[PDB]
Amino acid sequence: LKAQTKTEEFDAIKIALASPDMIRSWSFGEVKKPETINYRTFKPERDGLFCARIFGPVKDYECLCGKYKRLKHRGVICEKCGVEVTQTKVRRERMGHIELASPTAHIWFLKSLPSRIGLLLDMPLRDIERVLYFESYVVIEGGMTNLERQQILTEEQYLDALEEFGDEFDAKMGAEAIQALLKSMDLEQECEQLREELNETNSETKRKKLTKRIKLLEAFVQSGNKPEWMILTVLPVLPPDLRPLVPLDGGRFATSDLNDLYRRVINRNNRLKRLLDLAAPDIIVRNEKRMLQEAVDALLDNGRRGRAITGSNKRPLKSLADMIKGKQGRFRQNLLGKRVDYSGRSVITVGPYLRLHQCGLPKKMALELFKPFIYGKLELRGLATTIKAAKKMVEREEAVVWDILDEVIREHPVLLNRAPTLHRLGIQAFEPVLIEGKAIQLHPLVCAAYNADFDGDQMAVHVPLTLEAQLEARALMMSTNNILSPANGEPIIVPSQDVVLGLYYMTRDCVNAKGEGMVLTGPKEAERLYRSGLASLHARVKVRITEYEKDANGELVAKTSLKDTTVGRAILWMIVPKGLPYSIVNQALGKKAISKMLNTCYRILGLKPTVIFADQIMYTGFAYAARSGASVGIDDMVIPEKKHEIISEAEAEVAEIQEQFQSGLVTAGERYNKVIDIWAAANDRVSKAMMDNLQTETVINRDGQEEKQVSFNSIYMMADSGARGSAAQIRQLAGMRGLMAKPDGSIIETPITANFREGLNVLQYFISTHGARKGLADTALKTANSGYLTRRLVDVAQDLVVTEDDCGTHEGIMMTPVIEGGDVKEPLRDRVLGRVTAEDVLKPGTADILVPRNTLLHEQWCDLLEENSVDAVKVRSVVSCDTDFGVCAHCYGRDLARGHIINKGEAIGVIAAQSIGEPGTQLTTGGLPRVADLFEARRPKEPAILAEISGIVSFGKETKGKRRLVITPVDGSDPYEEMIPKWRQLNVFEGERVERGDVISDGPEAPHDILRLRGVHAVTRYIVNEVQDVYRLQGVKINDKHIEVIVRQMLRKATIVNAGSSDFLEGEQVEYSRVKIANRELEANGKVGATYSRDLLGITKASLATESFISAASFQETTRVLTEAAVAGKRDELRGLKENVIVGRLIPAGTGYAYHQDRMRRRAAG
Amino acid sequence: GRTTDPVRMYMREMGTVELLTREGEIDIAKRIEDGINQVQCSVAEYPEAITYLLEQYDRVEAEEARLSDLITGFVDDPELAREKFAELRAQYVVTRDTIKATAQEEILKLSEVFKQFRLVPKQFDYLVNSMRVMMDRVRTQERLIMKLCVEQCKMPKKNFITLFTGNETSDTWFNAAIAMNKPWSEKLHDVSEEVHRALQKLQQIEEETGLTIEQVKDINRRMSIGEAKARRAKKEMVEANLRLVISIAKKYTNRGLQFLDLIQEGNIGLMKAVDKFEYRRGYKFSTYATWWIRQAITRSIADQARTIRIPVHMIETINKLNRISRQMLQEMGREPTPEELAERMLMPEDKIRKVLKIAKEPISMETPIGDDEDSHLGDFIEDTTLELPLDSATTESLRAATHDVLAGLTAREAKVLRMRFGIDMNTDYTLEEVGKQFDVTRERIRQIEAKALRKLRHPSRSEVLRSFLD
Ligand SMILES: [Mg+2]
Ligand SMILES: [Zn+2]
Ligand SMILES: [Zn+2]
Repeated sequence: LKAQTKTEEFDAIKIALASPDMIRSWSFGEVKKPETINYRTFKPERDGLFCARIFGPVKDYECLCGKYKRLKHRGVICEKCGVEVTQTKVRRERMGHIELASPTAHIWFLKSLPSRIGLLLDMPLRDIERVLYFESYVVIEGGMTNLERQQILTEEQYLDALEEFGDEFDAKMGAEAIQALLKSMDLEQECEQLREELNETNSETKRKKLTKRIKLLEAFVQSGNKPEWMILTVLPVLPPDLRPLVPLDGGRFATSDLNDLYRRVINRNNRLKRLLDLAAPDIIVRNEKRMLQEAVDALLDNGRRGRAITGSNKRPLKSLADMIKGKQGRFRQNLLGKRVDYSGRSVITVGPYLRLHQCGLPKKMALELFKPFIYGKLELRGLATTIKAAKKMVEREEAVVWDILDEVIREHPVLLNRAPTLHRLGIQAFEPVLIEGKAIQLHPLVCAAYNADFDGDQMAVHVPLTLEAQLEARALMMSTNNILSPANGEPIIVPSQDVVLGLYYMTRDCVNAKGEGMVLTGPKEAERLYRSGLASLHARVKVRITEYEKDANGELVAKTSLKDTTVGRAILWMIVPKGLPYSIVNQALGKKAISKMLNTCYRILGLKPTVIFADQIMYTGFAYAARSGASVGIDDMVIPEKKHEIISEAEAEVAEIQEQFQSGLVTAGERYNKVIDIWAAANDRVSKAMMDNLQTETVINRDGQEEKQVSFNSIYMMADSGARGSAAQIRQLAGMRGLMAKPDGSIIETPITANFREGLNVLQYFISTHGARKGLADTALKTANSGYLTRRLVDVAQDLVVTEDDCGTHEGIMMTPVIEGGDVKEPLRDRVLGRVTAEDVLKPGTADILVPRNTLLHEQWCDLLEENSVDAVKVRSVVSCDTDFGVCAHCYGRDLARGHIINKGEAIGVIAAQSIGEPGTQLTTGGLPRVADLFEARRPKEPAILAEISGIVSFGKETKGKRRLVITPVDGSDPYEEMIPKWRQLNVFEGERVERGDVISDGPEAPHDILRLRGVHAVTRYIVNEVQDVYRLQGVKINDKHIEVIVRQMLRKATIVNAGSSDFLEGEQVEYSRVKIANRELEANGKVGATYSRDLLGITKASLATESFISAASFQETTRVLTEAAVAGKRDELRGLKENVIVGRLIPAGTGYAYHQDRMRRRAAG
Repeated sequence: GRTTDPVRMYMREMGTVELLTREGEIDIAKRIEDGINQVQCSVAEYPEAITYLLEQYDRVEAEEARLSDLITGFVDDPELAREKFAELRAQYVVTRDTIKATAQEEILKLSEVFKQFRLVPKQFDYLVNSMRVMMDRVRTQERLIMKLCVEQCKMPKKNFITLFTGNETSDTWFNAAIAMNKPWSEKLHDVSEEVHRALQKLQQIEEETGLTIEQVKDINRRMSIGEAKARRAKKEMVEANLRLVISIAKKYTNRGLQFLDLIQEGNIGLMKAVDKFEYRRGYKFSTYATWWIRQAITRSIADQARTIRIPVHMIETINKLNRISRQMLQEMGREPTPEELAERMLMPEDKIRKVLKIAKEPISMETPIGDDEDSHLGDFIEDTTLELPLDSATTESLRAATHDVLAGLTAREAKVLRMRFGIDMNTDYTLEEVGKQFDVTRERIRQIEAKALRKLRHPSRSEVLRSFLD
């Protein structure tokens, strides 16, 4: 078969240096003139930056001169002025060139930090630049006389040496010099010689640089790049429409800055050719060559020399490098964003009538958005003759079009998105419901996922177009299909505020109320008792209920009974579906309980019942909260009667200690601590006064004189239910508020005695103001820090995707309850839930396997483990996965919005990064910066040091700035000796044995140490436990999984120790390496297999290494990446997410995982 | 040492050169005269340089050229030219027949008359080029004959130059020197077919050019030396005078061209000034060079300093328009009306507006607009040349509609209507063409077409198409 020549669907991409002949291959003509357009007739001046002949026709299928105007003549080259008449679009495509007079350095390869021309020649940068500027002479191929090959000479020196040796010696200067150097260079010979020199001399200094350079050279040879190409003989010109002259209003013109630059280049070039033909003196033509160099540099990348300025405008002109780089840090237009058709946005409102699967979409918006569908559906049914008439109709908004819109809307989902998109739930698919209004209506239960208030936040709509997009939106991005946070299995659909105040008010009980003590047949006549005004919503009552238990085999058992409950609970029970026990609704129904109701319902009945359940819960919560008549008055906030007395006594203490400071019994600072302590104690007392009084003070009589229960006061119910408010804010309302602190952080010893229910005076308010402003500032800052962090995270993860099914390794980490210092800061059940078992586990007695090797532990399995006393389970993790270049689903876990095991092909790196990132706004060394420090693996300020090796140790030498520690292993050799500065107080016992990784001092320790001296499981455990300490201290739920995948990405690279295939000390992929030593253990060499050492790379560091260069050019410094890749002739195969996002094809994950896989196997095959 | 910023590595590099004394200028200029006159005389000593000029004047009076393309004039009109050329031809026709010892005295005078002619620079260049190219022709045979002996047949060059000098044509060296019984002598036989045959163009040189291989070297060698002296001296002068160029170019700074560009153009101007200067007129070289440098600078600025190139007169016009503004601005109290300076200017006066427009430089497309954000002017320029999809769909539908409707008419009427217009076909066809195709011709078609239109005119047919016209 003939493979192909012309257009196919391409794979990979290649980048390298460009030959002059190559640059010519692209060029369809040489632009010889600085002229742009004719100045009256605006036609392009022929062979100029804007040209019809070289580039293309000005208007569609029309010759410039005007002779051939017909769409027939096409491949015709006009005789008058040759222009092939073709679409004007080809003026957006065709390149050009300029043949420079003198050679020119390409500023990218001269000024890139590791100067390419420089280190290829082993020639220092400043020397090379000194040569290019004609500031000195440099030797080339010196032969055998007096002189080194790379040696530089001055005027007089060159003269003398020339007088001595006429021939068999050579020296040039300028660009031609460097080009001659590069051309003369033989890489292979240098290779041989350097291998030898590497071998002969033993010094670290010598062979380090030696090996680095030889590797560099041989890489450059293998590239296919010849050094000469770093010096430009020919300069390509960019297509005109990519740097347009296009006219504006007022007859004014506007053009790209590349025109000024290209113009300058052409000018000085032609003038140089002229100066050559005029036989000018050296001092002139040299100046001209230099100026040409500067012009070219300014064109390519401006700012590495002089930063030339555009005509009449101070602001420096944008060069091609600046064209590529973009702005806003690193953003390549697939990054910062891209404008998109079929979209819209507006202010959002509530819409409680909605089912959770839908959203209100404004009429006009739907019309405009679905306009093309409407056009097609209108003439398909034949209501409109032609598409034109269809437009006329929808523009007239004729009566018949609304029905057609209702047709095209029905099964067609739409995507809704909010401004701060963090986790994947930031975008959710809904079924559109036509609404009269300009506002978008969004289901209340979703408001938590978007973090969307109703205070004027806006949402954007996007219309999924292709069939695949509709089905993706419906089966993936659909609201009902994500009920659970991907971070943790807990429901994100949890009722928010009004609803929970409703369910809370519903099931609650007062002491005495209408219908107290009576009995009812069932929930029906309970509700009937309530709605008729006979019985009160909350009263202690026995009613018969019928509950169910699915506890049979897949089967629902029925049981009936007389339960002691209230009227409200009885009414509410009507909603609860099937197999749930009445136990769940018989409580007070707080936010937590009202959430666990949903959770249990989902882990029992399945998805659909849970969906409709949540819906009904919302409806009833709203309705009954509305009926309840909850409100807030000024008298709802109750101040303690004892407040003033507490204030007075605590105010007596301060005058006590003040008297002592006057008499000098106590020091000023000690005094300060004392007074601050008494005032703090005061605040605690007032708070714990107002809390008792607010909470229990309802004193009410049933048939006797008195009884007291939890208060029915509004603000209390609100704070208690979890609807809104909290003990702190309520404390600020009634009790006194806090003690403030100056910006310094020195806490003021005269606290705010007054509260918000009372007035604050001038000073108090002024002092509160700082707290406010710093609050807004800090929060608004932590948003940015969160974003930056997530960014680093997806950058370090991204392409990690579930790929294989099961690697099948027994490997994994030991999962224990966290058990910190007190009782159980987090159980075992949460840590092991949804995680696969590495191996079978035991009862206290054995040959009884409860959980059999690798099995997803769901709620039932975890409860079965809980029945038994088992404290310990070994669990497979993403960090331990044997699979290379990805994670097997069997290792990951089940976690998702769905309880089933993770699908094959879902991209986990991204969702992990997101899951870690989203809560980051809620985090307060400790803190979010501590989190960053952890993920960056930064060695702390005052780190500890761990024993290098086990065995008895002792102290040696003296006081040089380090008092040396000598370790003595039992069997093995002693010589390990570390230099410990003695000015730091030690721990380690001079007479005792210390295990490797023991405490030889105090303070935090760098995870590099934990990785080396303790090992991979130990280091991953340290990272996960510390970061989880940070999050969990703030009340943030994040599964260990995501952190573990980030960790896996951190340790991706490692350094080799032994040899037999590749180089000694190289940092490299443990995927590559392990797949190589697994392959080397058999066949090949019988075993030559090398030993490596696992390395720890920070997230920002590990992100640096990416196979794909297109990917790297996105988030890294673009200018460097492009060069560094171009010299190696690096070939990007795509294969990742970011790269395929940039190039604009299907993501090698998700739905596209079926595509890229089917193509991946076709590649490197028959 | 080097701050870069090439203005500096220039400023310092030229600043080494010392300023010329008033006498040094005349020394150098005298050197110039020496060199040039050497090449001129070397031109006068070439026979072909004469004969060519003669043939060219034979072509001039034959109307195959013009008197301006040969001479710039002599020292000193067509009659005078005719008689001067007559004089030249006379000295040539004497010197030619006198070749029979005494002839030299005339061959000298033959040069003199030939020197009376001031040649067009182009012609002179053609002559010089002819000479040096002829010397390429000599060097070809010299090196051929040398390599065929030394490199191929193994003969030492030391013995190779012995019978060479003074002859290098006749058979004295080739045929009489191979019998010498030297180690290299008998080896000369293998190549003898190649050396003797390429010796044809050699001796031929002494026929066309009219000089033995001896003289052909000496003359244009002397020429080469002269040119060398010339260029050497002139270069020296310019290198000495660069400071003037700089000092002048400092005036033209902000006109829209870079500093070094200015001083380079001015440098070129100084070079031209050296080339055209004559010290015999007593005019100081400084004030003479000034005009030239200023000329190159201004001319170049006018030409290349804009994105949109404008003619010189237009530029000057704009400038005058500026002057009028400057005077009348505070004079009129606000500014003169757009038509005010119009009458002040000589031309039609509405031109102001037109001119006033085209004068404006295009705004950088990268000009930032509000928020300081990535919003830049060029981001908001919308493509108006794109056709909207809303219309594209209708362009696609119109084809289906007119296709169905064209399925309506008789197969021949359909063909005639599809032919009279470009429907599904290349171009479109003249009605005569349609006639010659259909074999039923002329008025006939025009009738059928009409009735065809008539069939699609009244609605059953018309309801589908009428919906298209908006
Ligand atoms: Mg808000
Ligand atoms: Zn044409
Ligand atoms: Zn695995």
